[PDB]
Amino acid sequence: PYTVVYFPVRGRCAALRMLLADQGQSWKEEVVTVETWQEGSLKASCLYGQLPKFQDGDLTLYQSNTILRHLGRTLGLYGKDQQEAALVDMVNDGVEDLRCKYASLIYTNYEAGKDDYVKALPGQLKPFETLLSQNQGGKTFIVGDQISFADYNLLDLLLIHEVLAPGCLDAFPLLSAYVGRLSARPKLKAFLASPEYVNLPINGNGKQ
Amino acid sequence: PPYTVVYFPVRGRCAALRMLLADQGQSWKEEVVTVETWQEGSLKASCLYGQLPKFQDGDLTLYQSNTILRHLGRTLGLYGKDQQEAALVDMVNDGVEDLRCKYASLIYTNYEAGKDDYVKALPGQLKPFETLLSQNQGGKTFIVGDQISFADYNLLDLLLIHEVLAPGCLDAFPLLSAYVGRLSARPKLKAFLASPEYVNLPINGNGKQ
Ligand SMILES: N[C@@H](CCC(=O)N[C@@H](CS)C(=O)NCC(=O)O)C(=O)O
Ligand SMILES: N[C@@H](CCC(=O)N[C@@H](CS)C(=O)NCC(=O)O)C(=O)O
Ligand SMILES: O=[N+]([O-])c1ccc(SCCCCCCO)c2nonc12
Ligand SMILES: O=[N+]([O-])c1ccc(SCCCCCCO)c2nonc12
Repeated sequence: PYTVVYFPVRGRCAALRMLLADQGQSWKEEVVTVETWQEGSLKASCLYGQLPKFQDGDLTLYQSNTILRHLGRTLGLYGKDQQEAALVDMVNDGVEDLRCKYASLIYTNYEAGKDDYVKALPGQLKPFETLLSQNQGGKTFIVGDQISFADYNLLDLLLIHEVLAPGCLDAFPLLSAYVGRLSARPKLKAFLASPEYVNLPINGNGKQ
Repeated sequence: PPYTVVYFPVRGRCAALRMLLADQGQSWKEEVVTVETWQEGSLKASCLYGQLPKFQDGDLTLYQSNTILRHLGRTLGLYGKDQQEAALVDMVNDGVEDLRCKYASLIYTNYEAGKDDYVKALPGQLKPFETLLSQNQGGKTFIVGDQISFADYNLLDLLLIHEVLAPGCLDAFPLLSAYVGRLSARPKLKAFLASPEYVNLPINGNGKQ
């Protein structure tokens, strides 16, 4: 069984939660309040002084993308071969890059930086549209014909950007259809509709 | 060679993967991209995320430095002995990437104003890797398990460039210090690090270090 240790926010656990839900995996949520975190003891015990912390039986992991890659590896969501595995990494690293830019905006420069960020957004999303266009016309997944951890990470990136800049996918038919298609997967649909997801803020500072 | 590295004339985000290839006795081609060629725009427009490095393994074209590291890691058997070790290797590399991003931000956006604060924060940033070494065979081997991983090469570069930025930063970290000496002494890697191919490239693209 799995345990997710995190703040009461979607943030960097959103993608891995979607993965677990869609894959019909059970997990426990250990919700850490800001007050508990500010006490200091849990933070000091964390490898890089940060969350998420993740438990897979006796194995304890840190780093959101390590968790995603671990679940991808152990559950067979990492491409069909080494070639696809490399492409999956390439997508995920791209998602991470834009997530970092997004987080920087949200937490450090929302008011002054939003206009420039949204203006630059089309150019940041186009690589993912291009990737879909080059994989079976964008009719399946981001890499190959089976779902990967990168799909869940990209899906979250796209969902949070729809909130930040409504209509940001309108120019991108493959990304638009991809979001709708993945979101309609029965277990994922149910999770995305649940208060467990809906009633958490996207970020920790009330900005989105 | 089956491998091609496409990059600016700098060490930067290719240093670790080059060390990996050299230490593993692999052949590769270097394709150098000048400031002018980059400013022209055509190569940049053709890159997936508009950035370098670009890497070729036969007809497989990759972008993203850590994607290249993981690809070489998997293919050359530098990704742990099993699934659990693979996760630990990823955990290390993600930590290295996190600090590398902070390093790059200092170098390229805020060197003069940010250096003092960065160097003050540095011991707290390096400590986790010392901790990991201490919990793995007393720090006498590698960062994860008893065989070298792509994370070792990435960590090694991170440590080398930080010793240039903050001389003596590893004085506080005996295991990290010995680790750098040990890995740097690996014969193929030692030869590569001493070679014009490595030495005559700057660490960064703006002449800061
Ligand atoms: N590279 C890390 C970063 C994790 C991170 O930024 N953690 C934040 C929340 S998403 C945190 O624990 N902030 C609290 C702190 O640093 O004190 C990952 O992917 O997990
Ligand atoms: N996430 C990327 C970052 C790549 C990157 O920041 N590339 C820089 C050189 S290291 C670049 O191409 N800058 C030129 C530009 O953006 O025009 C990776 O790991 O490869
Ligand atoms: O992915 N992030 O950069 C990130 C996620 C979540 C949060 S919310 C964490 C709330 C706990 C309070 C401590 C904030 O440093 C972040 N705060 O600064 N960067 C954050
Ligand atoms: O890893 N980096 O963030 C990074 C590496 C190398 C460089 S140097 C690239 C030189 C090309 C610049 C050409 C000027 O139009 C970085 N510049 O900004 N971030 C950089």
